[PDB]
Amino acid sequence: MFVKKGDKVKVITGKDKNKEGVVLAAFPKQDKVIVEGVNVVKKHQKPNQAAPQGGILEVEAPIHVSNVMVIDPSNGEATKVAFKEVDGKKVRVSKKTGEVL
RNA sequence: GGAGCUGUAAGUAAGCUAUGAUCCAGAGAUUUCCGAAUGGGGGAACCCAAUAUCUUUUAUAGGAUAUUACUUUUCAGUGAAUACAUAGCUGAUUAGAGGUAGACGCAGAGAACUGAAACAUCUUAGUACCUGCAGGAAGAGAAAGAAAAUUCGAUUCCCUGAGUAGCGGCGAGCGAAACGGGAAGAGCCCAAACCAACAAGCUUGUUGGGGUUGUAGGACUCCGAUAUGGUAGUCUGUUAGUAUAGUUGAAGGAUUUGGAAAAUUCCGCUAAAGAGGGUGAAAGCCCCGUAGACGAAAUGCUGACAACACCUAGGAGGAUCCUGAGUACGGCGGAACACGAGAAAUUCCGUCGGAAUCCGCGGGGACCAUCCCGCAAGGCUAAAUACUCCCUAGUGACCGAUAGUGAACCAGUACCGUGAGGGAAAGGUGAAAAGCACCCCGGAAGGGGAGUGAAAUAGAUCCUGAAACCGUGUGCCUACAACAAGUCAAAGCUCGUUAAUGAGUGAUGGCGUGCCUUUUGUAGAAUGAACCGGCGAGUUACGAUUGCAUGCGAGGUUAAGUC
RNA sequence: GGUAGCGGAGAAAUUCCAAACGAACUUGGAGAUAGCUGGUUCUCUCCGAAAUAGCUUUAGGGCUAGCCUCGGAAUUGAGAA
RNA sequence: GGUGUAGUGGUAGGAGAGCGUUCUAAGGGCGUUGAAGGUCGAUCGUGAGGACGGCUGGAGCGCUUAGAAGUGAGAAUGCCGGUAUGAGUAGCGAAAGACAGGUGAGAAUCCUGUCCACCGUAUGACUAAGGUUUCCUGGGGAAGGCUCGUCCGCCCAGGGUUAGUCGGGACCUAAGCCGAGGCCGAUAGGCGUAGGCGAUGGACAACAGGUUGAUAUUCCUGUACCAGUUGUUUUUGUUUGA
RNA sequence: CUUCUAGUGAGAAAACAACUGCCCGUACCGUAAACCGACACAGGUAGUCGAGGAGAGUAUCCUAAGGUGAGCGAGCGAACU
RNA sequence: UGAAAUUUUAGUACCUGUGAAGAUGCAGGUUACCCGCGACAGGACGGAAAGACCCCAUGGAGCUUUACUGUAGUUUGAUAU
Ligand SMILES: [K+]
Ligand SMILES: [K+]
Ligand SMILES: [K+]
Ligand SMILES: [K+]
Ligand SMILES: [K+]
Ligand SMILES: [K+]
Ligand SMILES: [K+]
Ligand SMILES: [K+]
Ligand SMILES: [K+]
Ligand SMILES: [K+]
Ligand SMILES: [K+]
Ligand SMILES: [K+]
Ligand SMILES: [K+]
Ligand SMILES: [K+]
Ligand SMILES: [K+]
Ligand SMILES: [K+]
Ligand SMILES: [K+]
Ligand SMILES: [K+]
Ligand SMILES: [K+]
Ligand SMILES: [K+]
Ligand SMILES: [K+]
Ligand SMILES: [K+]
Ligand SMILES: [K+]
Ligand SMILES: [K+]
Ligand SMILES: [K+]
Ligand SMILES: [K+]
Ligand SMILES: [K+]
Ligand SMILES: [K+]
Ligand SMILES: [K+]
Ligand SMILES: [K+]
Ligand SMILES: [K+]
Ligand SMILES: [K+]
Ligand SMILES: [Mg+2]
Ligand SMILES: [Mg+2]
Ligand SMILES: [Mg+2]
Ligand SMILES: [Mg+2]
Ligand SMILES: [Mg+2]
Ligand SMILES: [Mg+2]
Ligand SMILES: [Mg+2]
Ligand SMILES: [Mg+2]
Ligand SMILES: [Mg+2]
Ligand SMILES: [Mg+2]
Ligand SMILES: [Mg+2]
Ligand SMILES: [Mg+2]
Ligand SMILES: [Mg+2]
Ligand SMILES: [Mg+2]
Ligand SMILES: [Mg+2]
Ligand SMILES: [Mg+2]
Ligand SMILES: [Mg+2]
Ligand SMILES: [Mg+2]
Ligand SMILES: [Mg+2]
Ligand SMILES: [Mg+2]
Ligand SMILES: [Mg+2]
Ligand SMILES: [Mg+2]
Ligand SMILES: [Mg+2]
Ligand SMILES: [Mg+2]
Ligand SMILES: [Mg+2]
Ligand SMILES: [Mg+2]
Ligand SMILES: [Mg+2]
Ligand SMILES: [Mg+2]
Ligand SMILES: [Mg+2]
Ligand SMILES: [Mg+2]
Ligand SMILES: [Mg+2]
Ligand SMILES: [Mg+2]
Ligand SMILES: [Mg+2]
Ligand SMILES: [Mg+2]
Ligand SMILES: [Mg+2]
Ligand SMILES: [Mg+2]
Ligand SMILES: [Mg+2]
Ligand SMILES: [Mg+2]
Ligand SMILES: [Mg+2]
Repeated sequence: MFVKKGDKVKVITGKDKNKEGVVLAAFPKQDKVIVEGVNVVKKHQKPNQAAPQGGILEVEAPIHVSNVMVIDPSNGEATKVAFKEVDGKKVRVSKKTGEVL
């Protein structure tokens, strides 16, 4: 996928539109990704999970990769990603600015 | 290729990964046992060996490795009745077995139902089935031809000839070929005569040279040339390309509704990319892609180049020699030719008889003569043609879960049968499991809250949720009535609609024997339907003919085929 | 263990051959053939029969004619009462 | 378009004109401000049929023109599915059970006890075939059990089959079968010699007791036997040679 | 298996000690609810043992060892079968 | 605990008559308050089996013979070996 673990991304669709967070986990096979503080769900968990209350836990659920855009670290704004080889190494490049990664 | 990964498949647990994992492509290694199965056996996936080497034990037992089936080819050694020998036996060597792709090809053998309105000739049909052999194609193929326009010049396939010529209990039916137009195109090798070498027993076998034909050719004898061209040869190299992974690949933000925007509105932007797919609803500009550009370490495949290899001669004379024998052909009996013995050619098989050979031979649909055409009894040969089990990329006025493959799902499965064999049913929560923590009744199941969700009457028998069938509640009617159940008339009561000279129910009165099929005639005591739902029957191809329509009109029109 | 369907076996009954044997079972030819029975799905408008003759291995089938329907041509109008 | 005249039952069947369904093309549209579909309504047309509104539903679908058909079902003792009727009816598959206690949410049906009753050339004890885990232990009550079930030959989880001597193989053969060469035959193959396979037969060394929840001539105890190897000792033969 | 020689032969035999001896089956049901009958089916299923009194007896009745009370019951005590 | 055959929908009387000639359903008259339970079997030409008897089809099959046409075998001759 064009987005990678640890990236800073902006949500461009969904209830969490315009939010921005770091990518916590990536699932290329599902073409999905998890962004901290994005698409949080209340989950009714029995206490069988080493938590002696079970409770209603809060966890981020994956969102489709197409619904996020990588944040330009140099500019702080979301942008599309091109691929340019720099000094013999292929890297991602911001189409808005040209900055790497 | 660059960040996750340890399948479906969650879960725990333990781990791997920028020292580049998982993943993708080429090559390679390992690849238990059964299975042609092949050391022997055997009720497949098991059992028991011999030989040689190694290994465990003090040693026997035990373990590993290698070889050991049958037949064919070749060689060698041994070796009977029997003397020589052969046969047998031993060893080595060589190449076969079996399966497929339910397809396509060739051949052996080869039905019946059916049609003929019966049936035997005939037709179904040389089809179905069985068997052998194959190749990527096969088969055919280089004239003892087609013709008689005078010519053509291997074969195959297509259009046409033509439903014609013909065949046929002259019935039912079967049914050509040549000419013409096209796809593709290619020609070559022996036997023989003759010469040389070799061995034996002047000829007689092997090898080599020579020769490959019908306007006759070759040998042979003279001359002159030792060239000119070609190939349907090679794991020979070089080169180019291509197949099998990949890389790159433009352009959008807000606004309104909404859980969610791609939808609406407003302004923009890209296009060699507005094919398509996905994304929380319908996206040219979010993602995967698309147009375009680029890319191969390794192995295949193709084409070119070279290399090697192999074919390649002209003219003149005939005196003689050669030019495919148990063959051609004939009788008899069958069969194939559209042609069923018919006047019957031509071709093939079985049996018997049985030629000529260049002044020769065969054919031109009995046969003879003339003329014309050709030269059998030897072999090989690419392309055009046939088919798709498979792999890749696509396409569809093709199906959309009773459809479409039997099989969208762990299907040739479950199940049935001794066996061959027969053969199902079964797709959909939600955008996302966020798959209902906690509480209450209950032993649980299952519910009621409370929560998740936009929606839970989307709660896993989960999208939608029809009808039959069942049940609850009730507006009206019903216990003196004989009812194909309705229809026409109608009081009463109840209710207020697509606002219509309304709706529901209905005491009571009149009339009135279902639907379908098949019948002269059916309410029929003739037939069929238990009910509901789904599925379920004049279609297509090629021809004939008529109507209608269009174009052209004494003209009309192309078929195959090429782009 | 042997005998297999154009067959086997039969102290013989058409008796048995995997719960139906005057010719087993399965697959294929195959969608056998059926002058026979059954079924054949929407609507309205115009018109509207026949159950007869002849022949038929023909009689509950078929063919021609007769009767119906649609289109067309032409007439010194030929039809009906 | 108007007036007039006439006509307008109908099976087989002929002619004409239309409705509706799926899909294709073009144009023009409609849809999370809710499509298709479902359901209700007292709506429109001459007919097949067409709208409109409410509710349900949640993503596709009309309209006009033309085109193509797997294009219309009520019947085929049609096929498949579902559900009725008979009907809370037949049946619940040879026979003896009773009570007390226990367990349990729950007991005629499970466990224990007592009495009673049944079989006893069997309904007892061994075994071959066959079945193939049904055996034991601990749980369970969804489904199966013709009732019930706390229970089971059911379901879940673990566990269980110990051989020189028993049966079979490393032993033998009968019938039958296979069959090197071979004989025969359109193909395929048929038959068959040597040689093998093949028991239901022949040959062959261990028995008693004990032990577990489940195995026992298998494990253990005791005492044996059969075949063989190494070693020690004592014998005796070394080629007129055991 | 026992003999006979043919062949083969330098080592054999006895006692004792120690040691070796492979593969498959082994559960369970088995005149049945576990097999064949679609069923937890009144049928079929080879062989062995199969006691006592009376008795010829494995007949018959009642019993031993041992096993079992049959997988719907409770009432009532009509017709009819 | 829990089926089945059957089943066009049924609010499912009698007599006489009528009718495809043997009516629960049609005509006339008569009878009959509504719903059941236990019994019987006259009818629903009751259910079950597309009658086997009879006829028909230019159907099938098995069998017979001095039906027709063939044919395996058997035999005889010519001919090849
Ligand atoms: K084998
Ligand atoms: K194929
Ligand atoms: K025939
Ligand atoms: K006929
Ligand atoms: K060829
Ligand atoms: K023709
Ligand atoms: K005829
Ligand atoms: K030459
Ligand atoms: K998106
Ligand atoms: K798109
Ligand atoms: K290459
Ligand atoms: K002929
Ligand atoms: K010629
Ligand atoms: K829903
Ligand atoms: K009601
Ligand atoms: K009335
Ligand atoms: K009848
Ligand atoms: K008999
Ligand atoms: K039906
Ligand atoms: K029922
Ligand atoms: K009922
Ligand atoms: K238990
Ligand atoms: K034995
Ligand atoms: K045992
Ligand atoms: K006695
Ligand atoms: K006794
Ligand atoms: K019981
Ligand atoms: K009683
Ligand atoms: K009685
Ligand atoms: K009648
Ligand atoms: K009766
Ligand atoms: K018969
Ligand atoms: Mg083997
Ligand atoms: Mg016929
Ligand atoms: Mg090949
Ligand atoms: Mg792009
Ligand atoms: Mg936009
Ligand atoms: Mg012929
Ligand atoms: Mg001849
Ligand atoms: Mg000739
Ligand atoms: Mg002539
Ligand atoms: Mg000539
Ligand atoms: Mg070719
Ligand atoms: Mg569906
Ligand atoms: Mg299907
Ligand atoms: Mg709903
Ligand atoms: Mg639903
Ligand atoms: Mg009265
Ligand atoms: Mg009253
Ligand atoms: Mg009649
Ligand atoms: Mg009926
Ligand atoms: Mg008789
Ligand atoms: Mg029988
Ligand atoms: Mg046929
Ligand atoms: Mg639709
Ligand atoms: Mg249809
Ligand atoms: Mg129906
Ligand atoms: Mg009753
Ligand atoms: Mg009982
Ligand atoms: Mg007795
Ligand atoms: Mg048990
Ligand atoms: Mg237990
Ligand atoms: Mg029960
Ligand atoms: Mg043999
Ligand atoms: Mg035991
Ligand atoms: Mg035992
Ligand atoms: Mg009368
Ligand atoms: Mg009467
Ligand atoms: Mg009436
Ligand atoms: Mg009857
Ligand atoms: Mg009949």
